[PDB]
Amino acid sequence: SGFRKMAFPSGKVEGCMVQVTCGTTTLNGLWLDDVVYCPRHVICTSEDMLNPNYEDLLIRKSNHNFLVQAGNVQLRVIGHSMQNCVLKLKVDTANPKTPKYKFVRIQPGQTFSVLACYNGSPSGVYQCAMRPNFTIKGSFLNGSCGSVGFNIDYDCVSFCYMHHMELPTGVHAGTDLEGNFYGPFVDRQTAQAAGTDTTITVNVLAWLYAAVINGDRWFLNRFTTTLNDFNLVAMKYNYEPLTQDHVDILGPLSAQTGIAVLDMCASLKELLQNGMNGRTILGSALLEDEFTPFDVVRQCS
Amino acid sequence: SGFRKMAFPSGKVEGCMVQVTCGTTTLNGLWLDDVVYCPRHVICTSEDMLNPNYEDLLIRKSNHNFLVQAGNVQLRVIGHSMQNCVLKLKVDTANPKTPKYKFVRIQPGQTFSVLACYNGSPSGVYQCAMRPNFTIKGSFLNGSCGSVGFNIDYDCVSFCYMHHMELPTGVHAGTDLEGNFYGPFVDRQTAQAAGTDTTITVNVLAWLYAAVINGDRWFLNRFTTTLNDFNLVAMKYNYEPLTQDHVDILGPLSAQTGIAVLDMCASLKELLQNGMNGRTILGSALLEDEFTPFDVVRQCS
Ligand SMILES: *[C@@](O)(C(N)=O)[C@H](C[C@H]1CCNC1=O)NC(=O)[C@@H]1[C@@H]2[C@H](CN1C(=O)[C@@H](NC(=O)NC(C)(C)C)C(C)(C)C)C2(C)C
Ligand SMILES: *[C@@](O)(C(N)=O)[C@H](C[C@H]1CCNC1=O)NC(=O)[C@@H]1[C@@H]2[C@H](CN1C(=O)[C@@H](NC(=O)NC(C)(C)C)C(C)(C)C)C2(C)C
Ligand SMILES: [Cl-]
Ligand SMILES: [Cl-]
Ligand code: NA
Ligand code: NA
Ligand code: NA
Ligand code: NA
Repeated sequence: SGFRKMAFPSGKVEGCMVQVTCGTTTLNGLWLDDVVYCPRHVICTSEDMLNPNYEDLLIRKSNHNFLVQAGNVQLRVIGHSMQNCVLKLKVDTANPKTPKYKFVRIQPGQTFSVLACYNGSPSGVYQCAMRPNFTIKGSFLNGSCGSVGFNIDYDCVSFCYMHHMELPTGVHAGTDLEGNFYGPFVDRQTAQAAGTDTTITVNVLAWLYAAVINGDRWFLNRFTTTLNDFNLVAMKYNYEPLTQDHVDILGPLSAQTGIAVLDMCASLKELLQNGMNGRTILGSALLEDEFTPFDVVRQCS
Repeated sequence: SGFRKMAFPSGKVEGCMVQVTCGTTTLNGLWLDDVVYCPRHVICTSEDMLNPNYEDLLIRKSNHNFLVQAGNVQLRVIGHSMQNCVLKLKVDTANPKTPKYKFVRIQPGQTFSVLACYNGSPSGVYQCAMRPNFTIKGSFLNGSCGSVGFNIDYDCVSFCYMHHMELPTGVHAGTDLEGNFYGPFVDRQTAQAAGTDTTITVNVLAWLYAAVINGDRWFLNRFTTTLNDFNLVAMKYNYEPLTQDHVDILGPLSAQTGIAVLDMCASLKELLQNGMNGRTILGSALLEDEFTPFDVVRQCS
């Protein structure tokens, strides 16, 4: 049946993206009800961003400084406030294409679909994990700020990410829709380091079930281990500790394949000590850690 | 700025997906104007599919055998015809969410976004290449038939794939919207083999430019080669021959990075003869061949 990195359909989110412009600076906004959310550095010049004072910059702006465009339709801004690092523009018209939506803050390890946008126009959609060090390995050009990360539960859009900035080596940082950064980052153009990144162990295990579901069985061994013995080896290879909550959450996949989680931990223990000896798993020469159990159940059922 | 496998936003296509049911058998349809396109084996029982006679099966059906559902709204079928392996249901209502659309037949090597659907409901979106042997490495469960492949040019949806069936090892086959199979395949449940798959050389080269754009330079060498010398080595590793049309098409990327195509061919020649000596390129331990030049320009500009 096959296994691909797969994103949520982007339609409901597409109908929310607008272009916010303040002077020269123009980026993307999320239009929900009568509010446009965007990163607050839309009110900066290239120089302000080297060491901004957003409060100072925003007092100086009036409602009229803000050009919001939804297609060929302008939008009268009739208010503005700043929630942490996001800007909130009250507008005369409520968005008729506003879906049921929630704002959530995701945990490191959870995945989400990025709708990458330029000039308030949907360009493309891909899947990302929130890394342990609170970065994402996205793909963002200049103009992509405002682009959002989301998940869908049935009809409800769970917005969890808005893109702000890029760190050394094409890794990325942003906020929830409360305007709170993920990780210890600030919307200021000064040297900031990420913190070492770990491998999301529960996610690798989820992917090995995907592999088995799909007929890749070669790594399966006749052993189990204890959580304790497994975590002593994993710690050495910079894998996250596997908790009992991780085991419980892997339950469905264990049930779908009839392979106990501690048997699959036996397989992973061996792959870390020996590598793959020139062997692939779902076509990858590396262990893949950006598929959650919830992603695997979804796509393999 | 980063480099991810990225799909077109799926909104315009989302508004076209319906559920077609004939007896027990129910799959997805594409609703465009007053026509619903779906795979023709919707009129089969599990047993008919072992050796169908579609003409015989379809004569027996009347317009009323066909249940088309668009949300909670049924749709009066008022006609039916069969174009090769696709079924065309004329319906009383033209789809108001019908985008500008084209039907195109893609070449092996070209990429497209799959909108994977179950019960006429968009489930997820991913990117695929048409392989040299006219298969795709998709992810499709039972119920996914009718799901479509597309590209977007500005406002125009270029529909090129409709999913029919799965071959040995989670590879997939389908038709254009004329109902013509890609590859030598038939919509019948009997043993069929794929034909050996080659590596899309021009696509690997496109991806190496992506790598260089993104700061992965380690494989860059001080050599050029001739097309001829390169194709003599590539032929041995089951890489497609690189044509002058391939070189011409790589032009923009060569221009964006100031690396001649025959210099990058010098790099690739070395990677095939030596492998990567435990080195990654954009995080991959393998050479990636499912990004077209047109995909790389897009995402790296
Ligand atoms: C901005 O949001 C936009 N309108 O697109 C933009 C996003 C993209 C620029 C290129 N890649 C992107 O992700 N964000 C910025 O330009 C932010 C903005 C100003 C600097 N900045 C950056 O992303 C810089 N990174 C940076 O300073 N990194 C450190 C690790 C902090 C040194 C830049 C050098 C431009 C990529 C703020 C307000 C942070
Ligand atoms: C069908 O379109 C649907 N309603 O979902 C379905 C698609 C998915 C089944 C599982 N994976 C899919 O991609 N297609 C079929 O069931 C088609 C259908 C009947 C058999 N068939 C298959 O895909 C089979 N493959 C097959 O027979 N492969 C050979 C190489 C030809 C032996 C099956 C064994 C069910 C996966 C036709 C009309 C071909
Ligand atoms: Cl993928
Ligand atoms: Cl990817
Ligand atoms: Na103000
Ligand atoms: Na105000
Ligand atoms: Na008939
Ligand atoms: Na008829």
